[PDB]
Amino acid sequence: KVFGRCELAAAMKRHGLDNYRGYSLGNWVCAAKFESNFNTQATNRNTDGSTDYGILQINSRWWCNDGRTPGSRNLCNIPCSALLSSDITASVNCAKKIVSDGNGMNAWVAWRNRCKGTDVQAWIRGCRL
Ligand SMILES: [Cl-]
Ligand SMILES: [Cl-]
Ligand code: NA
Repeated sequence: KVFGRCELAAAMKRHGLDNYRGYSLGNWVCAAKFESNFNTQATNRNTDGSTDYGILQINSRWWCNDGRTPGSRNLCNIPCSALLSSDITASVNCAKKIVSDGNGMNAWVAWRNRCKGTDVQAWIRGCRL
């Protein structure tokens, strides 16, 4: 499923991401935009053979199991395919674990390079939340 901007914002808010660990909702929407273009089915292969999955491009080296990233951890204890569902619950619950691990949203390269230090509230402007 390809989310609309306000649709996703509303779904992330209902799943508790607004101000989770201090990150306002605009940060999460901005990250999703640049990681996956709001597409829950996005996948991208990394140089090290791991793969990024879903709307927040969660990495199989650490966070989910795709059966083909040897020596990888499965810290969200889910199959990576669960992160491609139109229901964002699994991606959101896993993202909560990622952002709490110490580095905050710097774990998402696109957030660091394209959202951090920008007017991220613009991403939820005009949405009925
Ligand atoms: Cl915001
Ligand atoms: Cl980037
Ligand atoms: Na959903």
